[PDB]
Amino acid sequence: DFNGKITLAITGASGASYAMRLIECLIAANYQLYILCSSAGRISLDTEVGVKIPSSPDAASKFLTEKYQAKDQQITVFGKEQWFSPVASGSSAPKQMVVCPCSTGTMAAICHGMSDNLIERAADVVIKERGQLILMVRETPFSTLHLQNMLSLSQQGVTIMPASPGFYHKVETIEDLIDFMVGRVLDHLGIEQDIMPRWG
Amino acid sequence: DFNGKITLAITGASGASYAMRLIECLIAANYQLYILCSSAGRISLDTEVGVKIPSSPDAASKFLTEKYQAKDQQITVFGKEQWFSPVASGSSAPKQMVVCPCSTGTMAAICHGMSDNLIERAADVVIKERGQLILMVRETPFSTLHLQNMLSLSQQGVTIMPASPGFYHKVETIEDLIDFMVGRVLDHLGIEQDIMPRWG
Amino acid sequence: DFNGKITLAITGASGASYAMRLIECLIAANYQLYILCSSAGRISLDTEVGVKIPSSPDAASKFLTEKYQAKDQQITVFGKEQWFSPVASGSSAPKQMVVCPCSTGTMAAICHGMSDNLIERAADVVIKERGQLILMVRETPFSTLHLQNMLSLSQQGVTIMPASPGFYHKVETIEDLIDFMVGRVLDHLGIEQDIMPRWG
Amino acid sequence: DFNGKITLAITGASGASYAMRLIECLIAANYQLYILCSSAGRISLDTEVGVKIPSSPDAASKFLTEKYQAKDQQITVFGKEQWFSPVASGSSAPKQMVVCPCSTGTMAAICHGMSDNLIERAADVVIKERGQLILMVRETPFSTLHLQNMLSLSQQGVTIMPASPGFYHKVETIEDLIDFMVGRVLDHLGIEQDIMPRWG
Amino acid sequence: DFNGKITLAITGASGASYAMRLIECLIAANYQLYILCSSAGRISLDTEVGVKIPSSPDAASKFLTEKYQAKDQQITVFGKEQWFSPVASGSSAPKQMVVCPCSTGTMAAICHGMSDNLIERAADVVIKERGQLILMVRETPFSTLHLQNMLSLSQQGVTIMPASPGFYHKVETIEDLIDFMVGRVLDHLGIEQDIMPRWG
Amino acid sequence: DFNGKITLAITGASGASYAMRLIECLIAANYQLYILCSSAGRISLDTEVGVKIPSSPDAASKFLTEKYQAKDQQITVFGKEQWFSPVASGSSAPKQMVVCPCSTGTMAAICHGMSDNLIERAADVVIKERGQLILMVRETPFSTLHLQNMLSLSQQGVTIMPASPGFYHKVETIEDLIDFMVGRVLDHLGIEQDIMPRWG
Amino acid sequence: DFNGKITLAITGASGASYAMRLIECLIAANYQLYILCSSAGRISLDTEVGVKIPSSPDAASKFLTEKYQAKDQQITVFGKEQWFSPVASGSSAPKQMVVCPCSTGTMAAICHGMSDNLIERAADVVIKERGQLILMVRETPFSTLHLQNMLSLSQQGVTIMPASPGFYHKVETIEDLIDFMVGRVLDHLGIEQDIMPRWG
Amino acid sequence: DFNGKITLAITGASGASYAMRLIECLIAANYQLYILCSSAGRISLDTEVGVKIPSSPDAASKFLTEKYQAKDQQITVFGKEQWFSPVASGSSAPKQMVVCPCSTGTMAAICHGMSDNLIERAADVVIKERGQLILMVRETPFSTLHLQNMLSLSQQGVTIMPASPGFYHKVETIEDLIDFMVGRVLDHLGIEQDIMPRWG
Amino acid sequence: DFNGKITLAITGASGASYAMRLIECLIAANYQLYILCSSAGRISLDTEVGVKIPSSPDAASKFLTEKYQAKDQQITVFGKEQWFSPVASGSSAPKQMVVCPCSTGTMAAICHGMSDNLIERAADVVIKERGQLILMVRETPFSTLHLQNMLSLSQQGVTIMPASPGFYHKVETIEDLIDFMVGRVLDHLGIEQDIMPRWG
Amino acid sequence: DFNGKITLAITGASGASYAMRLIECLIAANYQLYILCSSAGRISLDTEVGVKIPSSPDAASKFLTEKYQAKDQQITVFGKEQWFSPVASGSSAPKQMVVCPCSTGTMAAICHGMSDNLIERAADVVIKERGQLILMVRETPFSTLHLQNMLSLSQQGVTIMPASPGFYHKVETIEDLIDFMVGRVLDHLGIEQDIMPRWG
Repeated sequence: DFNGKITLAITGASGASYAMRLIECLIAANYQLYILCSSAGRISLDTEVGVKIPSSPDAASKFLTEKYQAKDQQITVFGKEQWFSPVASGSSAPKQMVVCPCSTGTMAAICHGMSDNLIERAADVVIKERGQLILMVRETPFSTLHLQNMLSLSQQGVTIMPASPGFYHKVETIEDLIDFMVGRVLDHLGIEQDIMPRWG
Repeated sequence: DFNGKITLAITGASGASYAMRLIECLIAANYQLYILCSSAGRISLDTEVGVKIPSSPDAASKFLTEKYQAKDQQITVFGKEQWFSPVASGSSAPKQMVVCPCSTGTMAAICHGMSDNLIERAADVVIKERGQLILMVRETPFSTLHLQNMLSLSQQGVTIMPASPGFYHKVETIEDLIDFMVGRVLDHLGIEQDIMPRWG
Repeated sequence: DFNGKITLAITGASGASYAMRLIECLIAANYQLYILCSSAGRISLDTEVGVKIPSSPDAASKFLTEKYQAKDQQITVFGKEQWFSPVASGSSAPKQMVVCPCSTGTMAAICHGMSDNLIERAADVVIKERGQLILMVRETPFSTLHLQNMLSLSQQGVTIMPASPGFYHKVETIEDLIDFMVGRVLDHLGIEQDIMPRWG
Repeated sequence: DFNGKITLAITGASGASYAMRLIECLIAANYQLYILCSSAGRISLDTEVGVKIPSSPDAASKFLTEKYQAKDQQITVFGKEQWFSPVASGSSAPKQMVVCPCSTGTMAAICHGMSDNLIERAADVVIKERGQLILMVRETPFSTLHLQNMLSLSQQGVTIMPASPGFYHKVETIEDLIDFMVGRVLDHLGIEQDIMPRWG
Repeated sequence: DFNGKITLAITGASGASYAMRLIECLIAANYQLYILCSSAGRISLDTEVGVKIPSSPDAASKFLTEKYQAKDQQITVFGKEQWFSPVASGSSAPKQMVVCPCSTGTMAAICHGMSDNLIERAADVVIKERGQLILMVRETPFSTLHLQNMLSLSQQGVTIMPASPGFYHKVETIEDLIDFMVGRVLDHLGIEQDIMPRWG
Repeated sequence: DFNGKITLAITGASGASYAMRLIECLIAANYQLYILCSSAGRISLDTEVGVKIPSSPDAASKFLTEKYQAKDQQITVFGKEQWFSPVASGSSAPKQMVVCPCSTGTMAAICHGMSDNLIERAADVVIKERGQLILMVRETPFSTLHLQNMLSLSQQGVTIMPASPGFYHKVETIEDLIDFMVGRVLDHLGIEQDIMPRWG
Repeated sequence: DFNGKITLAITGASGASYAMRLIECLIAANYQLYILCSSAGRISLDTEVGVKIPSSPDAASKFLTEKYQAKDQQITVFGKEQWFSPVASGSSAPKQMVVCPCSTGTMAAICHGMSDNLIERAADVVIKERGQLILMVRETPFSTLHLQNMLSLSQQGVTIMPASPGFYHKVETIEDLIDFMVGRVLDHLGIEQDIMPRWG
Repeated sequence: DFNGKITLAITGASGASYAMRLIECLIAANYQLYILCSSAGRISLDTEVGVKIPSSPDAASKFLTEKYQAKDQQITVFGKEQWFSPVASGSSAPKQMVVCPCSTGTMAAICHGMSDNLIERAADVVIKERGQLILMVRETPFSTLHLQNMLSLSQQGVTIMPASPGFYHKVETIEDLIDFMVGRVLDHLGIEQDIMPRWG
Repeated sequence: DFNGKITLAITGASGASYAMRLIECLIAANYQLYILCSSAGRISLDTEVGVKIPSSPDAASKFLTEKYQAKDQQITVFGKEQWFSPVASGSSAPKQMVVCPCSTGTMAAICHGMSDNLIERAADVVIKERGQLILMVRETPFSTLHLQNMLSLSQQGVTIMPASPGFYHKVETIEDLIDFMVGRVLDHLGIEQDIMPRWG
Repeated sequence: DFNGKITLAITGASGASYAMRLIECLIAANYQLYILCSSAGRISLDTEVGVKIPSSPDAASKFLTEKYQAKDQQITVFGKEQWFSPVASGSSAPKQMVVCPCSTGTMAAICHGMSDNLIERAADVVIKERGQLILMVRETPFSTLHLQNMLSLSQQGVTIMPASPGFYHKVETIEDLIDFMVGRVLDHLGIEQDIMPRWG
């Protein structure tokens, strides 16, 4: 008895911390998560935050389940070519999906409809079902070609959310900046920011 | 005998720290600066970082000169409607200009050619002279209309550089993230990153 | 314990009566209102309907509160440059906003992302959050440039609702025509037309 | 010896009163009128204002002639498929045509060149002769597709005049609002507003 | 008993002399003028040609009336926010308007429909009434964004007339070059060049 | 040992004086010039400024060499169909070319890639090599079709520089206006304005 | 044993003679014809050339069969709403269709995919099967909207063939002008012009 | 004392008879004509109708003057490169110009702004002055590229009038078909069809 | 009794050898050729391969006939302004045309519909008849404007075939590279590569 | 102490010889090279020119170093998924990159921002840093879709340089044709052609 199901995709764009905080807040918000991680996403998590997700999808699910202390079936990891997954079909796919962080190469593939891996096929499905797809892009600067990619998607209802946190405080901390972006994701997903737990 | 002249514009987009670090690095790089600050830019600097720029352009120049310990004529502040300034003419305007941070409302005015204040007129001049204009946008998400604004400018040679720093370290610090963006500005300006001084 | 929060903006386009009836119906529907009025909006209200809104935002809130007999905190007026207001941030801004009536100059500024006053910044925020923005345009004829403005916004999900009431009765009255437009606003906002009170 | 010839088309868009006042003012201005009324236009006139135009074009001409007390040949009604009419040819068609009110379905047909009835063929002719076609649209809101229709026509020189009267008075009356729109039609047609007669 | 009414707007684009000669020729042609001058327009007139227009609209009207020796009511100056002026309404606005000279920032505002001052609202009105608006642009070079602005307006029937006089003589004089542009304005307005008086 | 090589093209657009002053300043700046003159360019030079360029390219080179007192090989004129010239090849063509003045017919041919004479082929070459092409257009008004031509070229990196000099002085002289445009050309070419010699 | 099957549609555009000569030449070329005639097409044939096609499709087939002396099954007329006809299906429809003459209203319907009668559905079918559709337009002038219609179709492979015969002779005759257009149709259909029989 | 001045251009598109009838009707209507004929136009007139226009512009003027019995100065022929002609300047050029007939190659040059001969420069001038240019195109079929050419011009206010006469009679004659097109030209020029003289 | 008729055009783009090999293979394939050569095409043939085509079209036909040993009427050369040629009419023009090699200036003229010489008129004819036009472009790099030219033509069915031979062998020879391109032309023309004769 | 750093990418498009000559000339010009080779690039080098690059990046660097006799660190090969390479970051990536030869599939991926291998990520980086990317395309013909790809990139500043060498000599050799293209690459890179060594 979860409050919703969300697809979470993690790519390699140097914003692993955002992804990890997102998952924590979504677990606390009592949502069911289907988690997809690219090759580069996995390696980013290790390098940036020391989280070593097993490549085996079963052992990966168990791993995140214990990390975050999640409920039975609350977290399921699917593999990069596991095309039988619920996220690959209009029928069983969550109506909300976040790509956090999102590389411009993945964003481009999504823009053009390439569907060369599970992340890209899941996004394609959310778009054809007129669901809610949030791409938390992490790249700078933005070339002309990537703005044309972004513009396309945006016109088609996808939320382009660059990881560009504001500095709203007098002494800013890395936790404020991560939460700035994560609370705005939750805001877009319709989930209350009051459920976000303490960092300490 | 400075190495170059650059126009620096500061708007209110919650990224004051980036602007302050930029100025420091540009002073250290031995460039001449012409500094423009919007109303909201001034108030942002006070709130976010406790820098209280006098509104008087003369007293403002002196103020930043002492703050950063700059050379005679190294820093000159111009006022929001001082249309006689060197930045308002093709003849005397620096060929490089950075807007750091850049609100989307200022970016929109620049995109459409509005020139309603000195920041917008200076940008307009850099664009017609086919100079180098770098807009360090700080906003999220990016609406469709603002991506169309960004795309226009980008197609016209303006560098759209969202303030989206990468997390390249194992324990990230607010100084790494500021420098991530500032070193990339300097990279685009053709200035060596080796001149950036210590934070302590 | 209100049923919702809505932003109401009033510009000068000669349709003050529509705005005044809207507010009445929204108060009766038990919504919380954040009210923005441009310079020309204020002067329009005086000329067209003899409503003299104090320019002071506090005294303006009190004034409308007594006029319409609203609940504590049910009506708050914000000032044209009060950038700290809840409507200027994605986090705290109502997800529904109506501009009633809407000048084409304000509509143009919104279309292009100009954000030169609080009305324009509030609209910009509703659009980037993919909220519901209803512009009740009052202008005729519609130039080519203003149709391109309207078309842009419409494509981006904004409801362009010209103040073009139908004549559905045998003896039409000015109250029928105002309500024609106001009931259609309420229809779009998802509020029941049965709550609209008697004119007498 | 009339001052001009104008084509007047009436569709069903709930603005019959505007059409009836227009005809009165044009008769008083001493113009020759060729009147076209769609099926829905006829039924609108009955419902909204109790004017029962005979479907027979001859008896319809006589009827309006007596209603408005017009001069011999001052008013001629043509039928929905009478393709031999002067309005269906470049040679004999008035150079000014007003569609009052104008449904969006008729406007769409005109935009796309469909010419499926006499109204649409007459408009097509005014457009190819680079005459003056005024469409007094009565619809709200304006969908995206209908703004693209409007924009096309406007770019091609057609005057899109939504029936969106302004409230310029202290106690507005239904007669002021009708005249607001009708005087603006006359303004566009180059006819003096001083000839508009009293309502009483 | 004047031959016509024209709106004349003067902006700051360094072409004050053209404006002053235009007014002289239009007075001599016996037209009624409504004159609008921006802030920068006023300061340009002082600097470039020593004409010090009082900012008070009444004293400004009187001033130009005596300067040029014009007939009662032949010249009326309106103020930058006097929104009750005849030029701000479709009903009473001249069907011909010249902006001489025209800054690109004003041209941009007109292109996008901004209407932030009386000049921009007057232009907006001429465009929606399908009048004749002549923009005598004075700027070089023309950026890409400003050509897109110009192209829009031109497509919408506005005459883009850069102040680019030809050198048609063997010894050219500053008076020949001013008249080159002014006679071409008069040519577009349908006024005879034979009425232009002697410079001496 | 010249400081650079530039291609200079002269067309018939009534701005011969600008061309003649340009050449003088470029000779003084110690650049090597390759000069192209159209049929109408030659006749313009005679009529407007009494410079009678021999049509023979050899005698034309000698002629300008003596006129301006240039160094051996400093000035070479090529003929309208001499397709073996260095300006007709990517390999040997200067990377900077100015068309001064530039007719709209030549500009159109350049925009569309027509290459029907040497001027048009030289421009085509500068554009494909991504060199610097400056078109000093002299025409007014600018039709819609010519703005589309200009816009194309501008988007493709060509500097559209209408001959629209500003009036920056209190008593303007024809020499100030010529230099206004010529100093701005030199500004774009990266050549110091301090080298421009006295007129007397 | 015919050489091919062609669909022939006749609309009302005042070019009945062309249609009648086409049919004659196609019968002589030994093609099988499926003939469609609109309401206005039928009336045009009577008025312009005294050919009174019965509205009954069976009696119409017999009628044309005797007129032109055609072979059993060589000519079959289908009715305006007979949706079971072979021309309404991809499977059984001729791959070549000519609309001769073609009204702009029919052309518009075809351009937009309206399929409101058999002519329009047959054309729609030829286009989706990537067959050969030839529209012999007869209209002048061509409005902007109708050129956009024509351009669309042309881009999509439809042959826009205005009935604009050339005057290639010294004494031109109405028969030369009809044949000019008909021989060019046959040229496009791949049928030899040598089979066209004598007029006398 | 003529009623107007018109520019008439004749190209080679096989419609010489139309041109010759036009001139006759315009002479009878008492207009002043400036006549331009291309190389191919001249040869077309000889071949198609036995009119041998001398290539010398003076002897050509005299020739047409006697042919049509025109008044002193009523007909003046200008030569293909006589750039001093009144039709080559905004100041002295007729505001109405007809190209009859018009080749698609000339139309293309006009569309793109090429101005390679006097016909093309005259058209360019009418377009920049926002005059009335009527192109009586004679070509079939219309390729895609030529419809894009036509569409451009049409959007820019040029009347594309293919030589596609209707068959409005029971026995059509070559004179009816020529007049069909010529009366429609006169209709567009605002000249009464009653002045067209007898053929016999 | 030839197998087909093809139009071959040779321009100056430094690829004369390709043209000469093409002709040889087409003669061997037993096709009838109509050969067009521009001014620059002729000079290219002399310089690059020592083939001196007489400018006289009759002597040129005879010359190529003997060179290649062709059959009576197998090769006919037409002159650059011989407008009576079969290639200038829809009726008699080959349905296949190759421009080998093709300059970008000729390609541009074809793209825009200029038809200023016989090559350009022949191409225009193949395009309007929806024939097969193959442009073997020889230019590098490809500017933006020339890619827009190429893209247009390609979209309109023209085969853009840059002369970019592949290196498919271990020791490549100039004959392999010529044939690479020529066999691909023949492939597109539907002619068997087995008929290509030995080089020796 | 090299003169510059360049990224060289080799794909499979049958132009291996060009790549090998490029490397030689760049080594001789004393530039530092970072070399990327696709799977198909490697196999092309073996087949076409017998160069067997080891797939191991270290052994590949050593191999090319000895082949060309390069200086320590002068040549470094990176592997197809080695994402830590200097070419994958804005900070350390050469500002000049050549893809020689370039397949259309790689070009398409670059156009759309796909970044699926190191070549595509390196190009993406040069484009976002507004560096110099030269694509030496080798393909014929160019489909419509690939011209749209090329056009995009070109508009965004990428140099599309088809491998289309000119035949500038009397007896052409395969070495002349390779150098034609390689000298033009060096020309674009700003490197002197005088440093290119002898083939023998």
